[PDB]
Amino acid sequence: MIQEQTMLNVADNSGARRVMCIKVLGGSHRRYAGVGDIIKITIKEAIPRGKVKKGDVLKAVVVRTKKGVRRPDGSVIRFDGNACVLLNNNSEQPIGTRIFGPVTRELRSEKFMKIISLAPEV
Amino acid sequence: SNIIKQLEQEQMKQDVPSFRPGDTVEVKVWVVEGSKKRLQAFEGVVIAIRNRGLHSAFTVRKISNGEGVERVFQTHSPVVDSISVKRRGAVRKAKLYYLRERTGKAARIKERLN
Amino acid sequence: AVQQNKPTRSKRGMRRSHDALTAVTSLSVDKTSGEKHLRHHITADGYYRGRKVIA
Amino acid sequence: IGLVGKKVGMTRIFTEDGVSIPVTVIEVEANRVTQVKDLANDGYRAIQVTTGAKKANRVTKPEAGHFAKAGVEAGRGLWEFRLAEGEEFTVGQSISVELFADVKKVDVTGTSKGKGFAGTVKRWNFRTQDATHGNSLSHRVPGSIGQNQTPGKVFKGKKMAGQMGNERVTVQSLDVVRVDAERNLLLVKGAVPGATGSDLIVKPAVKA
Amino acid sequence: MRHRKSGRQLNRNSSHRQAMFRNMAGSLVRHEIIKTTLPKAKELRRVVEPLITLAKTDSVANRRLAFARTRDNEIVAKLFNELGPRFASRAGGYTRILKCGFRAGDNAPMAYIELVDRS
RNA sequence: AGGACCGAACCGACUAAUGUCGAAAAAUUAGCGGAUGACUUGUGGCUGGGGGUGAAAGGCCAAUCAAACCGGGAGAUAGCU
RNA sequence: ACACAGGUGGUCAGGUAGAGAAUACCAAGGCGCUUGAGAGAACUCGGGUGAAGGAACUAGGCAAAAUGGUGCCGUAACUUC
RNA sequence: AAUUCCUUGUCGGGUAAGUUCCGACCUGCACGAAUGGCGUAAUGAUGGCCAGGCUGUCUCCACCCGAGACUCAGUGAAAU
RNA sequence: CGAUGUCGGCUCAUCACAUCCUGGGGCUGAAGUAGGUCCCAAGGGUAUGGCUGUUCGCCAUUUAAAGUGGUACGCGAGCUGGGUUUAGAACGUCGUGAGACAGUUCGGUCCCUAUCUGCCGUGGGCGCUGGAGAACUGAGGGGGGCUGCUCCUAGUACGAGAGGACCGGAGUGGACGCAUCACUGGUGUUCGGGUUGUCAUGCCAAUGGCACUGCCCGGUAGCUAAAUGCGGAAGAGAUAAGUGCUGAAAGCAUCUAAGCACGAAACUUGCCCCGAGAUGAGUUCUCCCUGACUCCUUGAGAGUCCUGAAGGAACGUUGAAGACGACGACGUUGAUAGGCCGGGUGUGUAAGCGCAGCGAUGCGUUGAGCUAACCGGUACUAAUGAACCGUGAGGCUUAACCU
Ligand SMILES: [Mg+2]
Ligand SMILES: [Mg+2]
Ligand SMILES: [Mg+2]
Ligand SMILES: [Mg+2]
Ligand SMILES: [Mg+2]
Ligand SMILES: [Mg+2]
Ligand SMILES: [Mg+2]
Ligand SMILES: [Mg+2]
Ligand SMILES: [Mg+2]
Ligand SMILES: [Mg+2]
Ligand SMILES: [Mg+2]
Ligand SMILES: [Mg+2]
Ligand SMILES: [Mg+2]
Ligand SMILES: [Mg+2]
Ligand SMILES: [Mg+2]
Ligand SMILES: [Mg+2]
Ligand SMILES: [Mg+2]
Ligand SMILES: [Mg+2]
Ligand SMILES: [Mg+2]
Ligand SMILES: [Mg+2]
Ligand SMILES: [Mg+2]
Ligand SMILES: [Mg+2]
Ligand SMILES: [Mg+2]
Ligand SMILES: [Mg+2]
Ligand SMILES: [Mg+2]
Ligand SMILES: [Mg+2]
Ligand SMILES: [Mg+2]
Ligand SMILES: [Mg+2]
Ligand SMILES: [Mg+2]
Ligand SMILES: [Mg+2]
Ligand SMILES: [Mg+2]
Ligand SMILES: [Mg+2]
Ligand SMILES: [Mg+2]
Ligand SMILES: [Mg+2]
Ligand SMILES: [Mg+2]
Ligand SMILES: [Mg+2]
Ligand SMILES: [Mg+2]
Ligand SMILES: [Mg+2]
Ligand SMILES: [Mg+2]
Ligand SMILES: [Mg+2]
Ligand SMILES: [Mg+2]
Ligand SMILES: [Mg+2]
Ligand SMILES: [Mg+2]
Ligand SMILES: [Mg+2]
Ligand SMILES: [Mg+2]
Ligand SMILES: [Mg+2]
Ligand SMILES: [Mg+2]
Ligand SMILES: [Mg+2]
Ligand SMILES: [Mg+2]
Ligand SMILES: [Mg+2]
Ligand SMILES: [Mg+2]
Ligand SMILES: [Mg+2]
Ligand SMILES: [Mg+2]
Ligand SMILES: [Mg+2]
Ligand SMILES: [Mg+2]
Ligand SMILES: [Mg+2]
Ligand SMILES: [Mg+2]
Ligand SMILES: [Mg+2]
Ligand SMILES: [Mg+2]
Ligand SMILES: [Mg+2]
Ligand SMILES: [Mg+2]
Ligand SMILES: [Mg+2]
Ligand SMILES: [Mg+2]
Ligand SMILES: [Mg+2]
Ligand SMILES: [Mg+2]
Ligand SMILES: [Mg+2]
Ligand SMILES: [Mg+2]
Ligand SMILES: [Mg+2]
Ligand SMILES: [Mg+2]
Ligand SMILES: [Mg+2]
Ligand SMILES: [Mg+2]
Ligand SMILES: [Mg+2]
Ligand SMILES: [Mg+2]
Ligand SMILES: [Mg+2]
Ligand SMILES: [Mg+2]
Ligand SMILES: [Mg+2]
Ligand SMILES: [Mg+2]
Ligand SMILES: [Mg+2]
Ligand SMILES: [Mg+2]
Ligand SMILES: [Mg+2]
Ligand SMILES: [Mg+2]
Ligand SMILES: [Mg+2]
Ligand SMILES: [Mg+2]
Ligand SMILES: [Mg+2]
Ligand SMILES: [Mg+2]
Ligand SMILES: [Mg+2]
Ligand SMILES: [Mg+2]
Ligand SMILES: [Mg+2]
Ligand SMILES: [Mg+2]
Ligand SMILES: [Mg+2]
Ligand SMILES: [Mg+2]
Ligand SMILES: [Mg+2]
Ligand SMILES: [Mg+2]
Ligand SMILES: [Mg+2]
Ligand SMILES: [Mg+2]
Ligand SMILES: [Mg+2]
Ligand SMILES: [Mg+2]
Ligand SMILES: [Mg+2]
Ligand SMILES: [Mg+2]
Ligand SMILES: [Mg+2]
Ligand SMILES: [Mg+2]
Ligand SMILES: [Mg+2]
Ligand SMILES: [Mg+2]
Ligand SMILES: [Mg+2]
Ligand SMILES: [Mg+2]
Ligand SMILES: [Mg+2]
Ligand SMILES: [Mg+2]
Ligand SMILES: [Mg+2]
Ligand SMILES: [Mg+2]
Ligand SMILES: [Mg+2]
Ligand SMILES: [Mg+2]
Ligand SMILES: [Mg+2]
Ligand SMILES: [Mg+2]
Ligand SMILES: [Mg+2]
Ligand SMILES: [Mg+2]
Ligand SMILES: [Mg+2]
Ligand SMILES: [Mg+2]
Ligand SMILES: [Mg+2]
Ligand SMILES: [Mg+2]
Ligand SMILES: [Mg+2]
Ligand SMILES: [Mg+2]
Ligand SMILES: [Mg+2]
Ligand SMILES: [Mg+2]
Ligand SMILES: [Mg+2]
Ligand SMILES: [Mg+2]
Ligand SMILES: [Mg+2]
Ligand SMILES: [Mg+2]
Ligand SMILES: [Mg+2]
Ligand SMILES: [Mg+2]
Ligand SMILES: [Mg+2]
Ligand SMILES: [Mg+2]
Ligand SMILES: [Mg+2]
Ligand SMILES: [Mg+2]
Ligand SMILES: [Mg+2]
Ligand SMILES: [Mg+2]
Ligand SMILES: [Mg+2]
Ligand SMILES: [Mg+2]
Ligand SMILES: [Mg+2]
Ligand SMILES: [Mg+2]
Ligand SMILES: [Mg+2]
Ligand SMILES: [Mg+2]
Ligand SMILES: [Mg+2]
Ligand SMILES: [Mg+2]
Ligand SMILES: [Mg+2]
Ligand SMILES: [Mg+2]
Ligand SMILES: [Mg+2]
Ligand SMILES: [Mg+2]
Ligand SMILES: [Mg+2]
Ligand SMILES: [Mg+2]
Ligand SMILES: [Mg+2]
Ligand SMILES: [Mg+2]
Ligand SMILES: [Mg+2]
Ligand SMILES: [Mg+2]
Ligand SMILES: [Mg+2]
Ligand SMILES: [Mg+2]
Ligand SMILES: [Mg+2]
Ligand SMILES: [Mg+2]
Ligand SMILES: [Mg+2]
Ligand SMILES: [Mg+2]
Ligand SMILES: [Mg+2]
Ligand SMILES: [Mg+2]
Ligand SMILES: [Mg+2]
Ligand SMILES: [Mg+2]
Ligand SMILES: [Mg+2]
Ligand SMILES: [Mg+2]
Ligand SMILES: [Mg+2]
Ligand SMILES: [Mg+2]
Ligand SMILES: [Mg+2]
Ligand SMILES: [Mg+2]
Ligand SMILES: [Mg+2]
Ligand SMILES: [Mg+2]
Ligand SMILES: [Mg+2]
Ligand SMILES: [Mg+2]
Ligand SMILES: [Mg+2]
Ligand SMILES: [Mg+2]
Ligand SMILES: [Mg+2]
Ligand SMILES: [Mg+2]
Ligand SMILES: [Mg+2]
Ligand SMILES: [Mg+2]
Ligand SMILES: [Mg+2]
Ligand SMILES: [Mg+2]
Ligand SMILES: [Mg+2]
Ligand SMILES: [Mg+2]
Ligand SMILES: [Mg+2]
Ligand SMILES: [Mg+2]
Ligand SMILES: [Mg+2]
Ligand SMILES: [Mg+2]
Ligand SMILES: [Mg+2]
Ligand SMILES: [Mg+2]
Ligand SMILES: [Mg+2]
Ligand SMILES: [Mg+2]
Ligand SMILES: [Mg+2]
Ligand SMILES: [Mg+2]
Ligand SMILES: [Mg+2]
Ligand SMILES: [Mg+2]
Ligand SMILES: [Mg+2]
Ligand SMILES: [Mg+2]
Ligand SMILES: [Mg+2]
Ligand SMILES: [Mg+2]
Ligand SMILES: [Mg+2]
Ligand SMILES: [Mg+2]
Ligand SMILES: [Mg+2]
Ligand SMILES: [Mg+2]
Ligand SMILES: [Mg+2]
Ligand SMILES: [Mg+2]
Ligand SMILES: [Mg+2]
Ligand SMILES: [Mg+2]
Ligand SMILES: [Mg+2]
Ligand SMILES: [Mg+2]
Ligand SMILES: [Mg+2]
Ligand SMILES: [Mg+2]
Ligand SMILES: [Mg+2]
Ligand SMILES: [Mg+2]
Ligand SMILES: [Mg+2]
Ligand SMILES: [Mg+2]
Ligand SMILES: [Mg+2]
Ligand SMILES: [Mg+2]
Ligand SMILES: [Mg+2]
Ligand SMILES: [Mg+2]
Ligand SMILES: [Mg+2]
Ligand SMILES: [Mg+2]
Ligand SMILES: [Mg+2]
Ligand SMILES: [Mg+2]
Ligand SMILES: [Mg+2]
Ligand SMILES: [Mg+2]
Ligand SMILES: [Mg+2]
Ligand SMILES: [Mg+2]
Ligand SMILES: [Mg+2]
Ligand SMILES: [Mg+2]
Ligand SMILES: [Mg+2]
Ligand SMILES: [Mg+2]
Ligand SMILES: [Mg+2]
Ligand SMILES: [Mg+2]
Ligand SMILES: [Mg+2]
Ligand SMILES: [Mg+2]
Ligand SMILES: [Mg+2]
Ligand SMILES: [Mg+2]
Repeated sequence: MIQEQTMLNVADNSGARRVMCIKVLGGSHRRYAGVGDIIKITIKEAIPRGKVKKGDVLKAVVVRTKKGVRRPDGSVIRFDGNACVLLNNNSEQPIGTRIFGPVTRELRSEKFMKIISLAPEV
Repeated sequence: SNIIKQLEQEQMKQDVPSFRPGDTVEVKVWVVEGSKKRLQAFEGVVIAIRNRGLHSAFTVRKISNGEGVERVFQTHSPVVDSISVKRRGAVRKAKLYYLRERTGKAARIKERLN
Repeated sequence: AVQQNKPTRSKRGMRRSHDALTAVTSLSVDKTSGEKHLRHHITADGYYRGRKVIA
Repeated sequence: IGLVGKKVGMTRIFTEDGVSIPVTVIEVEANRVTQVKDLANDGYRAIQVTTGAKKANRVTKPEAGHFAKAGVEAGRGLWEFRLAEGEEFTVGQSISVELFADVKKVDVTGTSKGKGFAGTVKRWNFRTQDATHGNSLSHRVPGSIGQNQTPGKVFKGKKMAGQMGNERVTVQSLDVVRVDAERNLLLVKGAVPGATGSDLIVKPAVKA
Repeated sequence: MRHRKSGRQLNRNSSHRQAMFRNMAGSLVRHEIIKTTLPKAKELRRVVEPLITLAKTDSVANRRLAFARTRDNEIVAKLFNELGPRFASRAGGYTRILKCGFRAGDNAPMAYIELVDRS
């Protein structure tokens, strides 16, 4: 359950260490993102050698959440940290070459088929 | 009521293996890649068990690559293929939510062996 | 708060119409002793349904 | 037409592909017809039904005679359904749950659960005023209820605190799952109004 | 709204309400008959009648539980020795309510509560 | 050693809520400042109204203060209501 | 002005834990506060808990939450040393 | 600038975005040297701003525990 | 002026149309896409943040859109008090000075238990013309009306190319509403456990008290949202703007003067709720009362012995109903509540004793004990025989009329 002012750890290796959600996209008065929704990001902490510098506004996808993801069967998949993968605003597609940690099945929405191939689990 | 209890008792799979909380369980799970039908593994420590008959469930915690994962399985679902037990923990609590705050050496648990 | 100008005898009456409390009109009779009391309550002497309850 | 039936909790049906569809268990006993109203007498075409069973005492003479007219047993309560021109039924006929075997979706009507004297926060989804930052004795109150001199008045249909629930409500187009003929049940997807034991007027979906 | 709930608050906090039943349950067993307010009498049934069941099986753990409740070794002695075997054949319903009008000083609906024996 | 430090008694009165025909004509509840000194307090003195006193706010001088209170001039005066 | 949750100087200072006249529970001794009985709506007051987020609230982190003890290790710019 | 009117001056820092803040520029409407000027450590229930931690402050309210409110008996006001 | 509380914000709104989006159209310097303007259209919708007291404004990022206004520049007996207008103090400035300045700067009590109108709920009375219990009908009133993007049509029409549809259809979102608690969770001072201090039951052990539930860990039912179902519709009637057909007046022409069609989220229905106090008080169904007498100003008069029905109320046990009334279930020809029994659940291996240990403790009996509101049973306790109100065949005038 991600929203404005939610800080996120970054799953991919684009450069950013910690980011912050400045907006949830895809509708007016939209409260939350999660599961595999697009959000707008600002970079609050970045490594020196990364592709993206600090204080840069760009898009992202929420890959992991603490509140979790509900299945069709009634089961739920939670995690121990809110996490996202950074994207290239207009182009979309992931910036980083590789993704650390697991990512859920509900991310399988084509456009993100690049993201699932790189991820190690699920 | 009897009308509900009759509807619950027919659906329940009558061969669930007994496991306690603190058991290192390996759940097999049916997953679907569009047309395919695979059996995923999910090995991890059982943190909580909810018994409500048909509505029963249990939380499996797995410290996978990177960060921890926590999966609630609906025991009587047809997605759950099988629930094998690897180890049995010598814990004396029903719910093991304190293991969320621990990691690595602190998070490990004593073995039952009785 | 505060009335703009005073109500009447009439209004005051009209409000009190419902304040009138009703009577019982439903007194029991004890089988043995023949004493009057409320329904499902014990008698003054100490009876209930033709049997001695309390001295 | 429609049938009357008591709510008997909720369960979930696990479909073989995976999905655990949440279902309401409605027991729908032999709904038996007490009166057939028609255009000659009544000015409209309809059937009055009954179900369950009262004890031989709690039913009064006026009601018990009404049942002797038809010949049926004194079922608890009475309900009516409007006929859709083509269909025609007889007095003392016993309608069963098999009427819902063909249909896909159903409107379930019932009596919603009584919440009592509810506030504007709960009843009308009003936003509570600032919990602190100076606030004095007005956290969950409605606030303003009108303008000033102009209306010199509160408008009718103003959202205010009052009786919430315990009202007849209709959840429309609930998808039927299973029609247990033998046990006399009607499993519908989702949740229907009222608590376990409350009466549910089920009928086919008007929004087709 | 309190749907499906149980236990009367009786205009008291929890620790008080649990104590005043511990006293009154102790008093009922000693004297075998009590005058109290109709709801207090009704809610005394929920406390006392479980002590009489516990008192049927005389042993140790049950004595220690029945002492953990009540907190008077006298009442635990009147249970088990007397009221345990005396209510052996009877399956529940050890106590009886009898309404006895109203309280003079405040018009509270009074009610006698007693054990079903007094012989 | 200290107009030193933390912190009860004691002295204060920064914030908030409650109270606002109050429990109270200034308080209560939770935090708050000083707490061996320019400290605080008991008992008795002294200073009197254009006067006192004032680490100075026109503060305080018996719930009254940019001139107290009580009696008197006195039924002041009022082109005002 | 009241049988008014205020104000009022000195003296006596038991046990256990504690640095302690703090605090907790007790002793001696004293009291349960002069309307009660029900019910268990909104709403107000005083509190407790809270999924995910974590100042996005607001004039302002107001208010809550949080930190907190003892011993030891360690502790920067600046400095009137 | 507790002083700046035009004014949210212009540039820089911080922020995704800063009429506030911090650093600088002088075009000081109308600073300025004991009605003191400029500095400066320490101190402050002081004014302004930022960060961490923490939180029902909020997104967005939910339940629970007491005291009233509500009903019954007794006593019984007030402003207008 | 013997007081009409002045900015801004919050909460709550409501109307206007001079429409910001969505809907329908004309022209276009309209190839398509996208516009430009204009016409009809007020059904529904219409940001979150940074700065500042701000309204406004600029800026960042969304959105289909981020409409302009009225409503005491809506709303302080609803909240706040940042601003502006008390007393303190300071800066600049003006004044010899007291002081002064929409110049600035720091600090600075926001009272009221609701009589009436109004509004949201909820009852008692009487009425509706014998009484009673049910089930409807519907006059009338209210609710609801948001919309993205993805794919399909189709890379089709259109276009040198790049680009790229209308018209239909399907899917899945957001927001909003209704319901519910099966799931995921929250809560859970009435369930279980650990454990700090101290006091108690003589003491050990084992309990309990108090410490904010002492502090915590879990958690049944219930209530619940972040959880899971469902909803806005297709359909029709009459139209707005507009497009037409035939066709004069006016040999023609021209959408109209006769006649005949289309035409939008608007309007009337359709969907949901309330609803015969709809005094115009409707219908259907069933049930119950079929006894005497006197009395006078012989009247729908007033009486008297008897009878008391259907039914209701009262009382009791009560409820997933409820402030109180009310509403629903049950009252021994009985599962209404409590208990009791058996589960289920929850906690997590009670107590005693036994053993290993120097001791703490560890096992063993033992997934034990204890288990609130859960479920299924069970008359063991309490729901009493009765009383009580409610009556005695129901006006007049006609008309259709059966013997
Ligand atoms: Mg930047
Ligand atoms: Mg979702
Ligand atoms: Mg939990
Ligand atoms: Mg007047
Ligand atoms: Mg009255
Ligand atoms: Mg009878
Ligand atoms: Mg009845
Ligand atoms: Mg009924
Ligand atoms: Mg209810
Ligand atoms: Mg709400
Ligand atoms: Mg809701
Ligand atoms: Mg709000
Ligand atoms: Mg205030
Ligand atoms: Mg107020
Ligand atoms: Mg408050
Ligand atoms: Mg106040
Ligand atoms: Mg108020
Ligand atoms: Mg008030
Ligand atoms: Mg007007
Ligand atoms: Mg008027
Ligand atoms: Mg659908
Ligand atoms: Mg109950
Ligand atoms: Mg309660
Ligand atoms: Mg009380
Ligand atoms: Mg306690
Ligand atoms: Mg006695
Ligand atoms: Mg007595
Ligand atoms: Mg108990
Ligand atoms: Mg028990
Ligand atoms: Mg037993
Ligand atoms: Mg000194
Ligand atoms: Mg000092
Ligand atoms: Mg100091
Ligand atoms: Mg100090
Ligand atoms: Mg003290
Ligand atoms: Mg004080
Ligand atoms: Mg003060
Ligand atoms: Mg204080
Ligand atoms: Mg202090
Ligand atoms: Mg200090
Ligand atoms: Mg001095
Ligand atoms: Mg002194
Ligand atoms: Mg003094
Ligand atoms: Mg002094
Ligand atoms: Mg003197
Ligand atoms: Mg003198
Ligand atoms: Mg003189
Ligand atoms: Mg002084
Ligand atoms: Mg002055
Ligand atoms: Mg005086
Ligand atoms: Mg003064
Ligand atoms: Mg003078
Ligand atoms: Mg003179
Ligand atoms: Mg005079
Ligand atoms: Mg007193
Ligand atoms: Mg003092
Ligand atoms: Mg003295
Ligand atoms: Mg001495
Ligand atoms: Mg000791
Ligand atoms: Mg001491
Ligand atoms: Mg003390
Ligand atoms: Mg002691
Ligand atoms: Mg004593
Ligand atoms: Mg009292
Ligand atoms: Mg309460
Ligand atoms: Mg609170
Ligand atoms: Mg509260
Ligand atoms: Mg808890
Ligand atoms: Mg929280
Ligand atoms: Mg959390
Ligand atoms: Mg943080
Ligand atoms: Mg912070
Ligand atoms: Mg902010
Ligand atoms: Mg911050
Ligand atoms: Mg600000
Ligand atoms: Mg602001
Ligand atoms: Mg604070
Ligand atoms: Mg605190
Ligand atoms: Mg520490
Ligand atoms: Mg430390
Ligand atoms: Mg220590
Ligand atoms: Mg050092
Ligand atoms: Mg540094
Ligand atoms: Mg240096
Ligand atoms: Mg410093
Ligand atoms: Mg020096
Ligand atoms: Mg300076
Ligand atoms: Mg200066
Ligand atoms: Mg400036
Ligand atoms: Mg920058
Ligand atoms: Mg700048
Ligand atoms: Mg700010
Ligand atoms: Mg500067
Ligand atoms: Mg000049
Ligand atoms: Mg100067
Ligand atoms: Mg000089
Ligand atoms: Mg000078
Ligand atoms: Mg100076
Ligand atoms: Mg200076
Ligand atoms: Mg300095
Ligand atoms: Mg100081
Ligand atoms: Mg400060
Ligand atoms: Mg500061
Ligand atoms: Mg910083
Ligand atoms: Mg930083
Ligand atoms: Mg308390
Ligand atoms: Mg009170
Ligand atoms: Mg009663
Ligand atoms: Mg009274
Ligand atoms: Mg008077
Ligand atoms: Mg006047
Ligand atoms: Mg305003
Ligand atoms: Mg705003
Ligand atoms: Mg608003
Ligand atoms: Mg128009
Ligand atoms: Mg215009
Ligand atoms: Mg067109
Ligand atoms: Mg409108
Ligand atoms: Mg209209
Ligand atoms: Mg319409
Ligand atoms: Mg805001
Ligand atoms: Mg900020
Ligand atoms: Mg300001
Ligand atoms: Mg405006
Ligand atoms: Mg404007
Ligand atoms: Mg202006
Ligand atoms: Mg604007
Ligand atoms: Mg703005
Ligand atoms: Mg923009
Ligand atoms: Mg933009
Ligand atoms: Mg954009
Ligand atoms: Mg756009
Ligand atoms: Mg636009
Ligand atoms: Mg105007
Ligand atoms: Mg205004
Ligand atoms: Mg206003
Ligand atoms: Mg007003
Ligand atoms: Mg202010
Ligand atoms: Mg001044
Ligand atoms: Mg001169
Ligand atoms: Mg001025
Ligand atoms: Mg000024
Ligand atoms: Mg200022
Ligand atoms: Mg100021
Ligand atoms: Mg201050
Ligand atoms: Mg202030
Ligand atoms: Mg203040
Ligand atoms: Mg204030
Ligand atoms: Mg106010
Ligand atoms: Mg009214
Ligand atoms: Mg209403
Ligand atoms: Mg009525
Ligand atoms: Mg009635
Ligand atoms: Mg009547
Ligand atoms: Mg008639
Ligand atoms: Mg008739
Ligand atoms: Mg009739
Ligand atoms: Mg009738
Ligand atoms: Mg109508
Ligand atoms: Mg309508
Ligand atoms: Mg409407
Ligand atoms: Mg759409
Ligand atoms: Mg394509
Ligand atoms: Mg092409
Ligand atoms: Mg395409
Ligand atoms: Mg078209
Ligand atoms: Mg179109
Ligand atoms: Mg279009
Ligand atoms: Mg279409
Ligand atoms: Mg709305
Ligand atoms: Mg919703
Ligand atoms: Mg359940
Ligand atoms: Mg217990
Ligand atoms: Mg212990
Ligand atoms: Mg002892
Ligand atoms: Mg004792
Ligand atoms: Mg001892
Ligand atoms: Mg012990
Ligand atoms: Mg032991
Ligand atoms: Mg304890
Ligand atoms: Mg004690
Ligand atoms: Mg104590
Ligand atoms: Mg305390
Ligand atoms: Mg702690
Ligand atoms: Mg928890
Ligand atoms: Mg739970
Ligand atoms: Mg759903
Ligand atoms: Mg249409
Ligand atoms: Mg049409
Ligand atoms: Mg038409
Ligand atoms: Mg022609
Ligand atoms: Mg639509
Ligand atoms: Mg339409
Ligand atoms: Mg459409
Ligand atoms: Mg209809
Ligand atoms: Mg209808
Ligand atoms: Mg209806
Ligand atoms: Mg309604
Ligand atoms: Mg209704
Ligand atoms: Mg009605
Ligand atoms: Mg009627
Ligand atoms: Mg008629
Ligand atoms: Mg006669
Ligand atoms: Mg006559
Ligand atoms: Mg008569
Ligand atoms: Mg008679
Ligand atoms: Mg009678
Ligand atoms: Mg008869
Ligand atoms: Mg009867
Ligand atoms: Mg009868
Ligand atoms: Mg009747
Ligand atoms: Mg009851
Ligand atoms: Mg009543
Ligand atoms: Mg009734
Ligand atoms: Mg009966
Ligand atoms: Mg039962
Ligand atoms: Mg039976
Ligand atoms: Mg057993
Ligand atoms: Mg279990
Ligand atoms: Mg063990
Ligand atoms: Mg053991
Ligand atoms: Mg134990
Ligand atoms: Mg044992
Ligand atoms: Mg043990
Ligand atoms: Mg052995
Ligand atoms: Mg040994
Ligand atoms: Mg040794
Ligand atoms: Mg087991
Ligand atoms: Mg067990
Ligand atoms: Mg039990
Ligand atoms: Mg039972
Ligand atoms: Mg019985
Ligand atoms: Mg039987
Ligand atoms: Mg019997
Ligand atoms: Mg007669
Ligand atoms: Mg007849
Ligand atoms: Mg006749």
